[PDB]
Amino acid sequence: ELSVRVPQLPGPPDTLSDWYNIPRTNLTPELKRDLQLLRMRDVVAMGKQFFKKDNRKDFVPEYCQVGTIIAGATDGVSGRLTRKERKRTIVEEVLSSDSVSKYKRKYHEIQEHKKSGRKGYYKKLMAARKR
Amino acid sequence: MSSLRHAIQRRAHKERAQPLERQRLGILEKKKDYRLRARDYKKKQAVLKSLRQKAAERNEDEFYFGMMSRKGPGSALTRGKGFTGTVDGDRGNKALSVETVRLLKTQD
Amino acid sequence: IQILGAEKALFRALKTKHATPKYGIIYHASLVGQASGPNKGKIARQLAAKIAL
Amino acid sequence: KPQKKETYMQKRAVVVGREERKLRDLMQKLTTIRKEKIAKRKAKKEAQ
Amino acid sequence: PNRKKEQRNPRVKKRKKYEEKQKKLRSVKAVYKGGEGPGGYQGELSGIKTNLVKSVKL
Amino acid sequence: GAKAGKKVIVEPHRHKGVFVARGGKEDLLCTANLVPGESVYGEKRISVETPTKTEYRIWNPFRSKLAAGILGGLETIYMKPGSKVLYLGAASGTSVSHVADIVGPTGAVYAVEFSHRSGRDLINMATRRTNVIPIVEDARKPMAYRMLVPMVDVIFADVAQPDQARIVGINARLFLKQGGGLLISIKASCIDSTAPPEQVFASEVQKLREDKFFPKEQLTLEPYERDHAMVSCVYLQKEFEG
Amino acid sequence: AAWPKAEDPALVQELLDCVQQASHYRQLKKGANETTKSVNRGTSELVILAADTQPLSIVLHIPLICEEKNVPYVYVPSKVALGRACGVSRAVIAVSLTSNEASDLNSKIRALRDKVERLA
Amino acid sequence: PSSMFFEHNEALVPPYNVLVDTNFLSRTVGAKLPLLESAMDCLYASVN
Repeated sequence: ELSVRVPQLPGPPDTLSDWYNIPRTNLTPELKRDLQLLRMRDVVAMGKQFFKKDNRKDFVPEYCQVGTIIAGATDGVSGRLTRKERKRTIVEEVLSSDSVSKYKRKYHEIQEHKKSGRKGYYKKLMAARKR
Repeated sequence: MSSLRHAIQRRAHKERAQPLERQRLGILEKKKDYRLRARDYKKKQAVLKSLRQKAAERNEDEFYFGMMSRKGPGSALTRGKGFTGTVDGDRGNKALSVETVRLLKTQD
Repeated sequence: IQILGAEKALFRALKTKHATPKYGIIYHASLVGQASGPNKGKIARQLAAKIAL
Repeated sequence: KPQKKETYMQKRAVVVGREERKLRDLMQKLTTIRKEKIAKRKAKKEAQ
Repeated sequence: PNRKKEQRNPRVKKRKKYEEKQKKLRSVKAVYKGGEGPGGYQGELSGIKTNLVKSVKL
Repeated sequence: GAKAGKKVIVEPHRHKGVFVARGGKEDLLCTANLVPGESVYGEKRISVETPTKTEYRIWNPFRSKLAAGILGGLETIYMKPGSKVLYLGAASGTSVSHVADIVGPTGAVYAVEFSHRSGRDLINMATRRTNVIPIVEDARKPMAYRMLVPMVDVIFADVAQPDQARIVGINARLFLKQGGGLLISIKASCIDSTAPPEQVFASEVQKLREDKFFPKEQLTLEPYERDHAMVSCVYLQKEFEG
Repeated sequence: AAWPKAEDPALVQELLDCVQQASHYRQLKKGANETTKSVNRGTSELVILAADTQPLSIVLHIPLICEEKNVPYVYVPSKVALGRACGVSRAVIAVSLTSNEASDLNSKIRALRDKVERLA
Repeated sequence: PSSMFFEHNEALVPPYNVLVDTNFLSRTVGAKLPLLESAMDCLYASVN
């Protein structure tokens, strides 16, 4: 009825009372890649959708959680991903979409444009001068 | 003024191009190219200059504390053939003592 | 027997060289609950071998 | 000074797989094209 | 000096200035542009900024 | 679109309680669901398995002007977790469900529906979520539930009635703590069809200051609804709480 | 149950007048499903529901979403007269006239919605 | 602000709401001008 107590007597906080305890983010390198993608969600849409460029230098929120959409009972004929499209990760989803070709295309454009006059150019000049 | 000029007045000049019997020697440097050259050359010589500034006015006898903790330039005789007077910043590796190497090699 | 069960965890840690899991179903086994921590590992090994016996 | 000798930790990291390779390649191209866009947007903001 | 097709026909000139004034209008404020799509609700499609406040203080 | 089953993450929003789910091509608004894993109106909800029970619910801004105002970026809506929240206009309780999910299992929502069948929907959602009590009677007569509503801190109001200012005046006079916080939704077409809506807004504001408030923020929730203004004010004082 | 019933004195006729105006101006959705979808999309300026309809639960379930959206809904006692006032060759029980930003029909809607606002 | 189209106010409709300044009021009743009559005069519009 009246029993002996237990003694258990032996930093910034862990889960958030003021937001129903979103835990502090454990930082898997996949989550870091995901956040990198999300901060770059502007260039994801290849010109088809511009976002408000919410850019801090520190792209990490000190609190987060990785989630998934459940079920829109209103729309179940297209507003749902098929099993073969239900990917584990965001970057996997954007991988599985199209325009990866278009990404490659633009990237190789900038590859050319920065290989422009840098070094192989100069070596070609000095070769056709030496001959 | 700008409304006191013909459109053919407003028209442009085009720059000539390198003689086609001479494309061997690269582009035909005009005033754009020249000033870009002299921009970079003025800058890099001014940086060399401020460096010799510091080396001449160098006190022979200073002492920070990186000197106890870094690895110096030294000289031609000291390092010998791999000597460039810049100083070495360790890439980030270190001597692993045994027990750690054991656990690692175990995983391997 | 010491790691009987923890197959995904084991093979992840091995195939990418991470720290191996210490036990499987032996954790919920009765005897190891009375150890503590580093002791729990030592009991894990010992209970493993005597179980194989 | 650029390392010549091939260190132990270098010898002992694992080989990465095709999924992760395609992933990093995509991530690569993404950061690059972002870089070019922020340079050009800053140039236009400089112009204005 | 050379003039253009719009400066030639004054009416179609006053067409194109208005749309260009209307595209920039969306670039400052928001215009109703119809409610939600018939495909359903698919998110605030372009970003959300929690450090962004546009309330006019009285 | 934001089709189901996509992997998005959730981060806190600057008002307490509300979170923002961002992912892929979509960013959207969400709140911790109290009664886990059960829809309100076929709303979409977000699961997350934490190292199970925790699930959130999205809002549609097109559905709730509360949502639309938050997306427009009001300063502060005064309804922190724990705050007793009077609602006015329990239109079958959708936004009321959302606000209940905000105020959590320690808070309280007292709701007013006047129509009966909407009230059936309302009491259904009350039967599910324990922190909201319904009140089905005439909001113009706060004598009708003066036995039923104790002192609350934030009055949301979204009724479409032309006497709206005097309604909120009396309900405030009977139900608001000194240092009252309130939000109110303005349909300019409902108050005065002929007039320009900005002046309509102004007249509403001046009636409210006449009924002893102090407005402190105001915006057109424009890209989610036409000709509606969210107005944020305080009862009887200047700073918000006390 | 249909307590927002319209009365005789030319009120009903004003409704049918603006109904025919909206059928001409093509700002009118018609029939229960299209009225439902218009008020679901919230575009409806006002909604009018018959009262002589075989069992009334249709024009009883519509005022649920009318009470959600808070759009003026009003009961008219002759669905065949709605059909004639729309120009259908079929009797209609549910009609929904929406709003546009540029019309004087809009002013007519404002007056009519003020009248039904005083009504209910 | 709402209904503000590029330094043009589309919401200003008669009955025009006008504000009265002190010096305005002073010099007008110095000029012996019926304020409301003269206001409806210059505006040709109903004023509050």
